[PDB]
Amino acid sequence: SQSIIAYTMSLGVENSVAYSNNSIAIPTNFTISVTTEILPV
Amino acid sequence: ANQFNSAIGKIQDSLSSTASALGKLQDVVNQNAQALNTLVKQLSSNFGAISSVLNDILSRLDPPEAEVQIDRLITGRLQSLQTYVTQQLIRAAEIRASANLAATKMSECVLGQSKRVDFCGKGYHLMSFPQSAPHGVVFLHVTYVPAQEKNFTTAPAICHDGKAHFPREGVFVSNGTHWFVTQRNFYEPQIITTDNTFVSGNCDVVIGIVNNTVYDPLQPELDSFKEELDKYFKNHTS
Amino acid sequence: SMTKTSVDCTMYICGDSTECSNLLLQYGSFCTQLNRALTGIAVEQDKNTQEVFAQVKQIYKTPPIKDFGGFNFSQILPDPSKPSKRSFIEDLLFNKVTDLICAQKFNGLTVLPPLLTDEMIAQYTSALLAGTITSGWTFGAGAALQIPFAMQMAYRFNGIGVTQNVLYENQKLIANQFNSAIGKIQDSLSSTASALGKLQDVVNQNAQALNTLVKQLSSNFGAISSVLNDILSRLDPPEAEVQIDRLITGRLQSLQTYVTQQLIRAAEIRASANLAATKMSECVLGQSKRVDFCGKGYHLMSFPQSAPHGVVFLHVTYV
Amino acid sequence: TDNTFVSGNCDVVIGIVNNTVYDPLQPELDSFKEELDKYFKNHTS
Repeated sequence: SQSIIAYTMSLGVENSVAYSNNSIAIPTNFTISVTTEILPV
Repeated sequence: ANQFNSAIGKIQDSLSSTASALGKLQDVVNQNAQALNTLVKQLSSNFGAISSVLNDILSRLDPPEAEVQIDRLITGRLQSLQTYVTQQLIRAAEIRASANLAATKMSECVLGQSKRVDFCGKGYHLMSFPQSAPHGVVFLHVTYVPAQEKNFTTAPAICHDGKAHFPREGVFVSNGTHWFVTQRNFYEPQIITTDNTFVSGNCDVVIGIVNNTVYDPLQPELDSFKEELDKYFKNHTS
Repeated sequence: SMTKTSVDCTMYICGDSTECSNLLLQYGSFCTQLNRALTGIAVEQDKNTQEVFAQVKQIYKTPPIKDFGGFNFSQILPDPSKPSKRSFIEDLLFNKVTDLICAQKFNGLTVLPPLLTDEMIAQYTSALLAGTITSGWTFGAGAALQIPFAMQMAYRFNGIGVTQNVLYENQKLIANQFNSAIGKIQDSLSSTASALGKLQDVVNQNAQALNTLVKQLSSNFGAISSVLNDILSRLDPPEAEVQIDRLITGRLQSLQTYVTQQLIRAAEIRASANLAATKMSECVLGQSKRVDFCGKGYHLMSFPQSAPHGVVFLHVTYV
Repeated sequence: TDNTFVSGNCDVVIGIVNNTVYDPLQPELDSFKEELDKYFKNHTS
């Protein structure tokens, strides 16, 4: 029971970052990410 | 150690399971395959002549009639060959532009360390590992990305003796009790000291300055001497 | 990006002709190579919009209570009260860049609509603007870190060699210098309409190429008449195949000439798109110390703006 | 001394000029020495 559907392009998840004068955010942790790029020569 | 080794294992799993990540190189093979096939298939076209076979035109029509029909065949083929060469010159400009970008990332990301954003990949660049690829090259980029974050209370300066104390390295953070100094890239709370800050201007020229006590590491050590030296001076009089 | 065009080989060379359609079979795949070349251009036009306009997949918004420390961003930020989402500067950027479309579509020249609408372009711009304002340099290299904008200028000055003490003391002076400089941008773009001429040359290049491609049809190319119905109604079918072939060869070279010029202009627009994609990441998201890249002087911040068939960068430097 | 650092000598550097480098510990300790002189006179008094 599946078919082709049409829809408007989504622009991505909307996330409103809080903003204040006396407020700040500092990372408490981190991570090591590895990415792959393929460039023809 | 467990973050990098597991990440390389993800690269091995993503490369083995997904074979379409190299499609950028497969497009090069496809563009050449379509170009080599198109050039040879145009030889069977009549190009406005009676027949595409040159042996049939020469062995049938008269020399005055054959030179006309073969002329349409040769001219039509030259236009197809010039079209092939023109398309190869266009793909040549595209492959040389990608080669200059590969030579740039090889130098900055691999040989050295580049601070450019979205050049060596998402995040703060650390190291890049090149890998051999057919008709191309593969770059393995290791980057530094933050994970967990927490909201803190900040302030542009600390007011102690009446002059603003600006942080030497890092920013001011507090949990609502005592003000701490930590770097922007990671959270390592430290006590505010004269070595971690520097005195510039006064407390009035700073907008939003807060009052606190800057710890002087020489204050308790010098006061301990005033206690000891007076105990010595008291023994000098006895 | 450039105007996406799709030209049919049949209707451009000889339309509504069955006898000529059989004469085209003798020239082989010429339609396939000319159609895939024009199709590949239209695909690359949408790839330039994904690599430049939208840098990140996360949409950032502006908080309702605005205290920026004395800077006025109302001109660079979009106005929600307007029916179409745009800023005060983008209002001029769209108006200063200029039916010929329907007239060319009658001869077989199809104008393909772009995948990325201008309204979605303004959202990617507003997402990068609201992110640079609130998140500073953090959203580009990872998760967005909340930082007050007053402390963001302190780090941007420390990067060019300026101690942050200059910021807190000159905070009122810098507030007047920035707000007055942004006001000069709207006044310069309103009075001078030739500042966008780099984009107008792209529209003029497509207009001259499409119009000249149609003007080639009026030429007889050494034949008796350029009209197909004339040759069929005048010369016998055996004699008509000679005159029609004269129109085929000429219009084929005229169509291959247009495709060749568009493939050359496609390489120039992708080179400018890669430069725009580089400045979008280094100047806007982060802070680049490169000279004469993010603009003359010591770079501080960069504000992207939406423009027809392009993008406008607002660079703030320390002079 | 906190804004500068010691490298080489005055003879090697070409164009060096003579001046006094203010050490913030000198007046704090010299005044601390004067207090000790006042403290020692207080124990004798």
